[PDB]
Amino acid sequence: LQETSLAGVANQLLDRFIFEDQIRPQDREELLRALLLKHSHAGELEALGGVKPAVLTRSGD
Amino acid sequence: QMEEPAAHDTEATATDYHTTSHPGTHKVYVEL
Amino acid sequence: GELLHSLEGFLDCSLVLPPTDAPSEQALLSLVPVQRELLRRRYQSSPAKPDSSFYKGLDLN
Amino acid sequence: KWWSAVVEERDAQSWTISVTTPADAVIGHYSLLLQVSGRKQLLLGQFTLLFNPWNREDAVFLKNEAQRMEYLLNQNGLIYLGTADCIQAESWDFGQFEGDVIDLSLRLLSKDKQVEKWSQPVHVARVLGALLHFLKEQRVLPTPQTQATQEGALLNKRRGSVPILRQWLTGRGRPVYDGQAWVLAAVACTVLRCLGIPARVVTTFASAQGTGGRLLIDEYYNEEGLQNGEGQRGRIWIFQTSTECWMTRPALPQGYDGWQILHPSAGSCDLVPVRAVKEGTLGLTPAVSDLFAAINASCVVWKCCEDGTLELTDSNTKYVGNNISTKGVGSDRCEDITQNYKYPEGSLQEKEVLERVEKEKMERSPLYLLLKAPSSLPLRGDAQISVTLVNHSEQEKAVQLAIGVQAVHYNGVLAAKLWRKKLHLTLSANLEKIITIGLFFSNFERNPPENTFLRLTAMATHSESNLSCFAQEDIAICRPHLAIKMPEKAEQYQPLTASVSLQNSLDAPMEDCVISILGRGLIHRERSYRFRSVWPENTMCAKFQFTPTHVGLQRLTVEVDCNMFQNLTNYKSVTVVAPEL
Repeated sequence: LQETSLAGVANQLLDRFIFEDQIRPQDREELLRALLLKHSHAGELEALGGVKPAVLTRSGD
Repeated sequence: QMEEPAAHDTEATATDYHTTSHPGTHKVYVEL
Repeated sequence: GELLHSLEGFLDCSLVLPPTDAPSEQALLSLVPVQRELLRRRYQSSPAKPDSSFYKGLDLN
Repeated sequence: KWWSAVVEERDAQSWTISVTTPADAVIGHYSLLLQVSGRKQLLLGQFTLLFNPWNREDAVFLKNEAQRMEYLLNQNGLIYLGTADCIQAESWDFGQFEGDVIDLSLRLLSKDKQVEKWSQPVHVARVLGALLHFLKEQRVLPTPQTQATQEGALLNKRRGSVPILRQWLTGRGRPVYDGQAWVLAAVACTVLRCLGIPARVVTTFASAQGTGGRLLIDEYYNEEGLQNGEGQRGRIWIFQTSTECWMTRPALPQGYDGWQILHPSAGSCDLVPVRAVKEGTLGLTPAVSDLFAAINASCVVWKCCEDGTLELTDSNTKYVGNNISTKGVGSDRCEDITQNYKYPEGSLQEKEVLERVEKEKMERSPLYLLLKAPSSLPLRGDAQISVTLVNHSEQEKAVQLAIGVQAVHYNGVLAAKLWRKKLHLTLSANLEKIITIGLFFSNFERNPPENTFLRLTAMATHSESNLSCFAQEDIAICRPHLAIKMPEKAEQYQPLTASVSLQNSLDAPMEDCVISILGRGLIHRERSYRFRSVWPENTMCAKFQFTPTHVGLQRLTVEVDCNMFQNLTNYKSVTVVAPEL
């Protein structure tokens, strides 16, 4: 794949998923939005006060 | 009606996308 | 297909240790010869492709 | 002006050097090494050196800026095919900026052994042309004799110019058959653009190849109006492609800088200035005469008979080497550059040139007809043609009129016999007579091959005398139009929609309709989709959605295949801009 940014890679991967019926057409937006969030590291953890796992939702909450 | 088509997998012209450059050997650093 | 075949080869050369009541050190150290044999079976082939870089005639043999 | 190195910025721990390269250096893979007073050589890295049109002191230097972008930095080109009356554009992907193209080109060039001369583009271009012609002669297979319509979609589809180069150098891909042997110009242009020499592919319609240096072409026709036997030494091709290189000639007299036509000979190749071909200076390069003969020559037709004696006939003059066209700069419209090769017809300069060339080379009908035919024939359709006869005599006369329609390849190679018709006419008292007849696909003996053009011949034989009148025309087959709808501008990383429309103008429904879309910078690789049968009444319409990722001027190409026809392609361009900050 000829890309140099995460946005292009994500767009191409979502297009390929839609092509092969891996996901539904209306799930593209939420997955694309979730895949483009900020990527933290170990240093900021103390500034966040701890983390817990979460799960996506259609409504965005 | 202006309708969407269905997928159709075929390797008719796949061979036209195989590179000839040797990739080489590199170490990896994996992050999860 | 090549990635699937490589994954199958990866799964062929893995061994499972069931729950045994033996002491931990002895049970874990008993795996060295079997694992050595399995890895020797893993690295024996290492075939990828012949030297097909170019089919040149060069007009001068 | 020579190799040098100057320290631009100095720090406590780091140094910034600015290395310079002379304006005439050997191209290829380099290696940089460092020497300190005590220790041995140390390798720093590797780099590659290439020609550049941006330097005023270089042999290959283009003054204009748009020309630089069009002839060196572009990867999506157009090749013009078809007859001289209707020209069909085909979208080609040169792909000179791929990962492995430069390495393959340098490895192929490494079979020259005259390393010292790799600093001048003329030698490199000549060597590469000769090697590519040899590879084409070695690796191009003859077309299969068997008939296979089911697999016909896989023998004639082209995905660009890099797969062909890879298959020629390594022999690990789909081969190219004799039906498409004009791709050599595209491959050579791709390689030349990769090395940094501006190039362009031009197409000449009705070019008289074959004979070397002569100005006469002999054609033999049967009694019924067809061509008995197969083949000939020198025949008139439907079209021929040729690459051109922009550069300067230092070893030649002053006044020949510019475009050079790369002409390989069946090996050693060479390149010739255009102005030499225009003026007619045959003593400047061995290949000037061969190319001069191919642009302005005259043909004569011999009429065979059952007895076997060949008889000359009065034939209507046909034009040779006309309407030379290429891709326009900065747009997608064709431009004709036939004025750079020939003087205007019916002028003093052209006749002076012809008489001078003839002099230099010398050292070593009571009735007539004319034919009106359409410039194209709809697939599985019909069209009307007209033949008119005018006689000049005091007494009446009876004539034998024969009309033949037969297929031919792009290089004059016979394909099949399709239609023949003979009839009797009687003309009296100097009266003109017109005969209009129809031409249908339902009357053909068989189905014409995939990539062929029809030839229409008309012969009128006088009953009393032996001299007969002859005429011929070339017709191309046109296929249904494929419409693409899309906004002209799009934003990066946002969805984009394309609409595809097609109409069934044929007489039978289509089945197994498969359409593929691709494009560099818009989609990763090609994608294929299926459809339902389309009836002759209704139309087909489809929608696709994707997302651009790279900025600039891109385009997408779609392709349609079915049982009635194969490889129906179209293209559409778009401009995509960066997102707002």
